[PDB]
Amino acid sequence: GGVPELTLDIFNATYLNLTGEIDDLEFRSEKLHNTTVELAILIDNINNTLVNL
Amino acid sequence: GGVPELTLDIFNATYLNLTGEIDDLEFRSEKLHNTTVELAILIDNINNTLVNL
Amino acid sequence: GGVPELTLDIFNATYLNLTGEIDDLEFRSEKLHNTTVELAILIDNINNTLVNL
Amino acid sequence: NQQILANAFNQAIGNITQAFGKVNDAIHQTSKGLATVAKVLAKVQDVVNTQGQALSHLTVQLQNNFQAISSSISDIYNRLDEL
Amino acid sequence: NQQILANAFNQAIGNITQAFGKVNDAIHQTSKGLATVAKVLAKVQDVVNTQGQALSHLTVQLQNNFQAISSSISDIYNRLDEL
Amino acid sequence: NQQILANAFNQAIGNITQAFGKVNDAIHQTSKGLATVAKVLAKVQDVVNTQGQALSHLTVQLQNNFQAISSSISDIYNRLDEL
Repeated sequence: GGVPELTLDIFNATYLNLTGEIDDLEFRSEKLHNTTVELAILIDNINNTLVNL
Repeated sequence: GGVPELTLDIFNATYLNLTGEIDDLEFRSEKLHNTTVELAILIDNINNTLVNL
Repeated sequence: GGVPELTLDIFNATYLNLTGEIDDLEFRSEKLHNTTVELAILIDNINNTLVNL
Repeated sequence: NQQILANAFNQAIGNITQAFGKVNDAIHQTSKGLATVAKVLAKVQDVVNTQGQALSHLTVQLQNNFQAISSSISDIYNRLDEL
Repeated sequence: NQQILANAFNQAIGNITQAFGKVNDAIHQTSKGLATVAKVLAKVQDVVNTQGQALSHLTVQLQNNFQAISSSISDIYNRLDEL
Repeated sequence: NQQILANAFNQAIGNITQAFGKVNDAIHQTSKGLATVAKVLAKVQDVVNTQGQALSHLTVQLQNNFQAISSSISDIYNRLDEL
């Protein structure tokens, strides 16, 4: 018996970078929030147009 | 030759627990569904206000 | 001293297949886009009904 | 003038109902989208956690193995030195 | 009265169009959001799967290595006992 | 006729405001949903990256270990052959 073959593949990690996407999501979620505020305004405005004849 | 240094770092796993978020998503998806049902009602109601003069 | 017990559990990978979901998302995102185009049309149509008496 | 206004109103209403219908479709789509995300998460959690667990267990096993190997080598050298 | 109603209608219409515009913006945002999610998934799938594959391959390799080491040690002890 | 139209308008308006309210609720829900996704991503990124890093480091360590073991075995055989 001789020296055994002990091969081992080095794993070279590919890192998951999601910060841009993050982020992009964050931006969408706050844009939707701001839309809710504006829409509340516009809704009360539509309510103000009820006629009293 | 002596005994070789064979160090090996134990990996202590951090478990990903997404059940709250899950869940929160689930809740949003069903709230949006319920909104669709209410909106169908309100749409037919707006349709009922067509005048026939 | 004898031969040491060197057990090693083979890890049998379960592959994450997200292509259907992908995909389903893709489909939703384009349906929402198409909705934006139709809604732009309908909005200009509502704007055309302003009376000039 | 009154008929004109009435006609305008009716036109507006039809268009408004159509617009709301489109928005409803969009809401439906969003609902579906979020549910899909929720499902995907479950899958990822499981695979990821499984992998982490295996990795952890693997290192424990490896530590044991290497410890045993070290002991074995030490004993071998003792025997060799006695020879 | 008729002019009043007409004015009310016009005001309502303007506001209604604005409201629909805002909702359209929101829908656009949602569309973008879902697409981003779709992209993220691709990335995660790939990294996660790659990691799993590597881990699996790693264990196979390790099993082979340890088997060879065990054989080697056995042979060494045979030689030592013959000595 | 004019009162009729006026009544229709008012009814339409009430319903329209209610509809917009519902859509606003939906938009709010969507906002929340996207933020949750954003948070989840952070978590996944971290765990996944940590796992990858550990795996990489683990293989480097293993390579070192096996290299040392190979050297050791070679030396042992040299000693045995000298015996």
